[PDB]
Amino acid sequence: GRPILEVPESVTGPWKGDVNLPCTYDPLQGYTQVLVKWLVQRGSDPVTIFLRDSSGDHIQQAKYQGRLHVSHKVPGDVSLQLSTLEMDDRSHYTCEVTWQTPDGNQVVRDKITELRVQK
Amino acid sequence: SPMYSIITPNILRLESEETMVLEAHDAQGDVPVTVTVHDFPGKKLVLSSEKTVLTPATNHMGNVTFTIPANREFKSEKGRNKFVTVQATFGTQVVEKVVLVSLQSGYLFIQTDKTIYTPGSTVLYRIFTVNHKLLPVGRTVMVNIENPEGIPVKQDSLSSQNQLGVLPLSWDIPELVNMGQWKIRAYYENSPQQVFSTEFEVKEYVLPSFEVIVEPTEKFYYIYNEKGLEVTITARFLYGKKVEGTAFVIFGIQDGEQRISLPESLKRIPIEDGSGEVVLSRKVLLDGVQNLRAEDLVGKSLYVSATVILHSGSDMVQAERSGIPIVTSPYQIHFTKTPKYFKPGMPFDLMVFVTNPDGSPAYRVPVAVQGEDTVQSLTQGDGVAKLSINTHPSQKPLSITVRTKKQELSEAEQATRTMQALPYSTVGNSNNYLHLSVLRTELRPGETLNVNFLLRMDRAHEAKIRYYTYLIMNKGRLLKAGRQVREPGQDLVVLPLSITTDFIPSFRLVAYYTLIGASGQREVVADSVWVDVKDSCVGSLVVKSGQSEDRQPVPGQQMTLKIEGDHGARVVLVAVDKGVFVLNKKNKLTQSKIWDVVEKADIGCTPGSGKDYAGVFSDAGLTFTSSSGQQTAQRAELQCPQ
Amino acid sequence: DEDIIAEENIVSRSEFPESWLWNVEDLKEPPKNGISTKLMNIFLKDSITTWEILAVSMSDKKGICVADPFEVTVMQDFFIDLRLPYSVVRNEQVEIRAVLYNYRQNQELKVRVELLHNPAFCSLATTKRRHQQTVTIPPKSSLSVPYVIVPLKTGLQEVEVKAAVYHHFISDGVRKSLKVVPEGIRMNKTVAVRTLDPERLGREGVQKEDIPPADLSDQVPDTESETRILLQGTPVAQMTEDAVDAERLKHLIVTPSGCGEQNMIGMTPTVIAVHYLDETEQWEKFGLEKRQGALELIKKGYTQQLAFRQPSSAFAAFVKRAPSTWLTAYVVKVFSLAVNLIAIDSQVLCGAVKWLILEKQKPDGVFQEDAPVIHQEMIGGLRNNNEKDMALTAFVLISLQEAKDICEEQVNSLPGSITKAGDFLEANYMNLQRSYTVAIAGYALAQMGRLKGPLLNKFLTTAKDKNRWEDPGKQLYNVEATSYALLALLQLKDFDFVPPVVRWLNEQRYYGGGYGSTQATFMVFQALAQYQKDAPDHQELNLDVSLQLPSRSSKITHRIHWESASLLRSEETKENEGFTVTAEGKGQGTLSVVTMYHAKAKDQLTCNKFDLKVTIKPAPETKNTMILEICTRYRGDQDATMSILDISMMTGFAPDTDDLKQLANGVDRYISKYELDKAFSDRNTLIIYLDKVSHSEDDCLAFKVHQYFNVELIQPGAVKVYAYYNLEESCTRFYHPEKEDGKLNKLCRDELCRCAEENCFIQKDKVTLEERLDKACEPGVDYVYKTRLVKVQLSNDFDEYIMAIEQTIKSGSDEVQVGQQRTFISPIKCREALKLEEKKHYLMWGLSSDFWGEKPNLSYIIGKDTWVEHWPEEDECQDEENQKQCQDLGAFTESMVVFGCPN
Ligand SMILES: *[C@H]1O[C@H](CO)[C@@H](O[C@@H]2O[C@H](CO)[C@@H](O[C@@H]3O[C@H](CO)[C@@H](O[C@@H]4O[C@H](CO)[C@@H](O)[C@H](O)[C@@H]4O)[C@H](O)[C@@H]3O)[C@H](O)[C@H]2NC(C)=O)[C@H](O)[C@H]1NC(C)=O
Ligand SMILES: *[C@@H]1O[C@H](CO)[C@@H](O)[C@H](O)[C@H]1NC(C)=O
Ligand SMILES: [Ca+2]
Repeated sequence: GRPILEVPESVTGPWKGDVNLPCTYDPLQGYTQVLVKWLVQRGSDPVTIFLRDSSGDHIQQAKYQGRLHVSHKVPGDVSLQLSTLEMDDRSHYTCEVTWQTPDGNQVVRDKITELRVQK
Repeated sequence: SPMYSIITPNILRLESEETMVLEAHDAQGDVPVTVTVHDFPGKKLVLSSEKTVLTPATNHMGNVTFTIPANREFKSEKGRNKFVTVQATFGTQVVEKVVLVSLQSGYLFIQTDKTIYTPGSTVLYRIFTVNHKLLPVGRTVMVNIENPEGIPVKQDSLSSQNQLGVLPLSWDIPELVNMGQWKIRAYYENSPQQVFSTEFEVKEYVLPSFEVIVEPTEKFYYIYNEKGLEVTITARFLYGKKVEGTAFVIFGIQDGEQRISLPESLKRIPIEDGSGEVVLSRKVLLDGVQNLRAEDLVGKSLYVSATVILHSGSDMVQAERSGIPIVTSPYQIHFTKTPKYFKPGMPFDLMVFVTNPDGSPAYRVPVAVQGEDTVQSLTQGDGVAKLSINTHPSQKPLSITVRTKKQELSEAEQATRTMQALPYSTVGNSNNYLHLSVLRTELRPGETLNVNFLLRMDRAHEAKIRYYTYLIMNKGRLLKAGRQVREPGQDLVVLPLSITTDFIPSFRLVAYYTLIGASGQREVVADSVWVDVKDSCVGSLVVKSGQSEDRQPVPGQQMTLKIEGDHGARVVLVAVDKGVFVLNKKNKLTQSKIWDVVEKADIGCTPGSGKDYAGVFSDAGLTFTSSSGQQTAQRAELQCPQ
Repeated sequence: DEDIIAEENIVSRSEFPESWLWNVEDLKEPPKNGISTKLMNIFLKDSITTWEILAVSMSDKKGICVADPFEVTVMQDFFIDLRLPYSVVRNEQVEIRAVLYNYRQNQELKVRVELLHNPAFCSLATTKRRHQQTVTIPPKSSLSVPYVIVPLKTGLQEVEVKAAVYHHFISDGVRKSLKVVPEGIRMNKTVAVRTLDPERLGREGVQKEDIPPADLSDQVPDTESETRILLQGTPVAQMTEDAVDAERLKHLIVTPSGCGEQNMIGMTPTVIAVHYLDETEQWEKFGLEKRQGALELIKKGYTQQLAFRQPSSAFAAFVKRAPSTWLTAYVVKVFSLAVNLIAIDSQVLCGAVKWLILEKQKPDGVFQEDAPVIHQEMIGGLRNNNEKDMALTAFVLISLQEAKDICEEQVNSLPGSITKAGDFLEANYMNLQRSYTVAIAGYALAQMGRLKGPLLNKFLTTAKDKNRWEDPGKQLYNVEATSYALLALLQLKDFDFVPPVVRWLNEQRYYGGGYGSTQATFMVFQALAQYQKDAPDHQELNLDVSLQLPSRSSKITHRIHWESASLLRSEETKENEGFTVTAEGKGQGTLSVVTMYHAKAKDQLTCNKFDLKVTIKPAPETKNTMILEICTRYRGDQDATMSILDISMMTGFAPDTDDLKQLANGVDRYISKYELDKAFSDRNTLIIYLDKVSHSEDDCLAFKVHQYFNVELIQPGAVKVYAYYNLEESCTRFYHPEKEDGKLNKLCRDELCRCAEENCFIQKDKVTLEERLDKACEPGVDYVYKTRLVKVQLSNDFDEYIMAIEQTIKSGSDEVQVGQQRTFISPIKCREALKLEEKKHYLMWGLSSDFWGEKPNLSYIIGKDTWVEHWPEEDECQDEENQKQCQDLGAFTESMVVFGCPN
């Protein structure tokens, strides 16, 4: 049928260490991926923090630059690796993946995940 | 008789296409139609225009679309609610109706270049002009600049004609002035009571060199928590790298507008590597509310002010998080989304909306009708779960009570709420209904959507139901209307409604069939349903560092910006030193703060159904009418009533 | 110095927008995927920070749309962060922080920070001696360098500091700017609050206005004095009294039923209701669909009345009966108003009138009643027997003057039957004792443009208590005749005498209907209708305020209109002057006058909520260490909460390690584990945190400051308290040994000041002839005098040396005559070094930039650039000890006299 994202609800990871905010799927026959957004949700509105298109990765808030290497070698994986973790990283993160089908049109699945930071 | 129908919006705007659906039920032959719209009393015809021919190769359905022109004599009687007639001529037959008229050309939006300005600086501001379809359009706009006390020190009236509805302006703020919150008010020359604003602080300042961000672990305080409010300071130099410093935090309880300090809370923590933990305990809190009867803090918010200072002494900066809801449950349930009228014997689906204590959505959170364990349903991305129940064929007001059913939270921690729904008053106790159901998913454009058309009635007359006619509401006007067919033996049919940009942010569904029965009584059973859509730009827009992905630039350096957007659009840019926000981060521009207007500015008022068939249509912003006499009642009031 | 970059080869980071990149770019390139791309290339501003970028796009089909923020961060491994405030007051010593950062991941940095010299500021940097320190910033760190200065130049002034690093190539430099402001204090002194109102004692000769200069003789000189003007326009609108509610007139919808006279009885209250409900717009509340069910109930009456239309186009009870003079007109009346409402026939409405004029009139013009009707009670006030000839002439005539709009060239003698019938009224109006004939003929005369003088007086005065037109008896011929009085007052256009007549009828809230309601019902709703059409919408403003200052060239024609949704304006004068404000016709307007300025200070100034004292003294028993003492506390004696003491240290001074730890564990006080573990390498800034500080006592503390970097001069330090809950509520005291009370050496007279931290005069050995002859032909050598010192007025602050010019060797910018005296000032700290004495002669160089005050009273200043030299007296020249100098000094002169610097 169509794709759905295996993203867990709550992920915990330690202070000033790494973690894998998983976001995955299972590729279908023709469904060619064209946009992977990670949207951190600080306020009551969401914002773009990662982006992937025809020209690679593109981080859009400096408070991440160089902490956020999304996982690339595996098909059906868009996990958010994330190093030197801070306290102000506590938030609800989104994973949003866009596919093109053959029939020159498009579809988009997104799921949400809370990042909690332990001590 | 062949019934001739005539649906149009409850309120018709100025300088606006408002469509109007013509139907000739059970009819024979090509039937011409003139359409007419006189002003109200003292009939000068502001739109004779538009005519058509309702052939049998659509089953006698068509429409006509007109613009009410904001004329000179629609600028004569100012401040009382204007009016039009709509003379729907069906050849020899005429079917007119009276419709209310809001002026309301379209929306306006106002970009500041910042949020706070120092005396002697020029405020750069941009006014975007759009008709309620949010398209750009050319008009004339009175633009005021009002001072602290509410007094205007500059006016203008400009034309956005030939400017891509993007009206740039500037205002040199004088070197001497009243400080405080300034305003920029604007209105279309034709809607000077619909005034869009935007504020911006005038204040003396230099800019800081770092920010603070106070935030508790939890977006609320629970009162039986022995730990107390746990809080985290975090402070960072605007240029990315962390701080070593020393921080003064303190708490207090907000209560309406009255704010009470908690002097004994004032702790002085050092800041290591950006972060700095801190706690307002329980006992220290409760002892500062000598009202002393623990519960009394229910609904009273908390607030933290921090004051971080660096170890050099060079700079400091204050920061406060106002509104920590002191609560007995980390959830909150709202039937804002759920209709208030069921269908006896049929189901009644409950769009349960569910929130964390700061009026935001809560995701994957189980809900249950009380009296119904086992049955439960999870809240999806937006904060809506759908419940649904079989009602008994009697006309007894419903009395539903929905709880949160989280494991982890003791029953007294679960939030609950309860409501009352009423029976759709059938036409002369005939027990004939129509029920529209829609599955419960975050709707994106490009996807396609199933609308179940459920028919509940006595079988002696159900064979004479050859179609449900239906209509779509988005942004205040009719988007589309067609026919979803049904042949007998059935009860349910299903409309695969294609969902495009045109529906954002939300859309309603109003549908109805027509039947003659009992003996010679024209019957019209209808239903509605409001659907939320994924709020997003209609088009798209990004800015990125197109110049080789990554690297990290230096004072002076020339880089490059891919701007990626819509062909044949105009983009207007601004850059701002994050500093400015450390001061004021309010009244910036947000797509969603638009869609707020768009869906503050609805004409529709009910999440579905009505008290009867008339209710259905006029709650949902429509004006059904016919040559038989069955019609909605007058819409007196312009605003939705609350 | 060695291995570095010199100051001349360092460019400043200057650009410090708060907002920028304001811009329009159109995505004209062609769509790929349906998604267009423009590559903006862009220069970056020198601000080291993070830039948030926000785009918004506006598209033909795809409406508005807003993008997301996109952060771009601009960074350096090394840089300065110059911490200038917003403003700083003139000739008040201030402190500023210059913060340096070293972010090289594992690299110590030896640095040279320098302030650059600006004559807008007193500061240790002088043009021939830079202000510069050399310090070692550690890795991953910052380091505060203070700079203590004095703002001399009022206005907008500049501050530039720089740094280079050793054994590398890294450099950086900041050039912020801060606001310098008047010594005294901000004041708003009003000069006039006048009311612009032509006519109300603006007078027949329109309002003319003189407005005097401000007070201004306690003004702090060399400061601005803006004279402001505030023109407002104050309106008040409407005298429209409330409409009679809709929920009340429901019974007036009377279905017309019966004969010729029981149809118009029942036609009126439905007909009149429409014409009232059209022009109040009320249909809203009453009901909206209930109109179309009342149109046909007018047309029904109309066509049921078309049957009785007698052969001769007249009107009575039956067709058998003779025609009533009254019912013809009253039909002309009821139809004429309903010309709009439906299709009335042209032959009919201008047919009933042609019957009246040709048959029913006298020579003088009376419209007599040949047929006394059977239902008289309908006719209202006409039921009485007296003056029937007058009031019936007016009733039939009134209808003619409402049916003159349409019918103009059907009935030819209409400019005729109204002319005679008016003179009858106008002549015989003043014999009426009753209100009715005074209130109804008055309306008839009010429609001819003929009611003035004694006729109008009687009209306006027959109204008892200035509102109602009454009579003795049945109280329906008074709610009737008062609404002939309203309709005259609305064709008088007299909105003075109108509002009451209405207000009385809205207290008599008469909702028609019933027996004999007819007229009462008709004219009351035809009058309280016309009121709501014509009555002032918005009371009018059209002020053309003229201002004309002598200062400026041209007038200033401030147009004013209600419709201008501000009705607020301003004019900014720079120079205080006397200026005329004329004003012309209508409305009413505000005219404020204010001047901002500054005045002298009072002697209880501004360390408002913090008294602070600070001292420094030498060592204990046994290089040079001193006792820094801080005794402070807080006004409004309620023990202030938590606070900062911020200590800046003296150029190369350092607190002792031991002393500090005494104070840290001393309770009700705190110093952080960071500032202790810090190096002796750099402890030039230090914050003492405090828990409490009232002014019950003074919280006294002190500690020992080990000097480790020996140098001449040295900068003072500064302690500065504030409570954490306001960096405004603060107080900044200084300290330093030689000068005391930390203050820098400056020389101020009245207003402005001279940066006096430099050479007293050209310094020191051989003093050969060339060596002298040369140095007085440099750039700014404006004068050369041989002087006798004639008096030596020492003082504390500044010295005085009255020198008498014995001869001008080189004159210049100051035409001083020989024998004349000139005063020379010099700082007190130069006294012993100059060491002069009266009766003695000197040699004096000096520049033009050294004078003090305007001609003819030009004081000279001795500084760094003057040459002052002992000149031996005549007889004392012959001495084997003063031999050489005496010969050279009197060789020096001959060169300058005969030749003059041979440039
Ligand atoms: C009454 O007036 C209405 C306006 O309210 C008129 O509406 C007409 O409606 C249709 C459909 O909405 C519109 O477009 C045509 O329909 C085709 C559907 O097969 C469109 O093809 C494709 O649709 C896809 C759906 O997702 C889309 O992805 C794809 O891009 C493409 O659009 C195609 O666009 C057709 O042109 C008509 O244009 C529109 N009329 C007008 C004036 O534009 C309608 O005439 C009246 N209603 C009735 C039924 O009488
Ligand atoms: C008076 O001075 C204050 C500033 O000290 C200023 O804000 C205000 O605008 C002035 N008031 C008048 C009369 O204009
Ligand atoms: Ca939505």
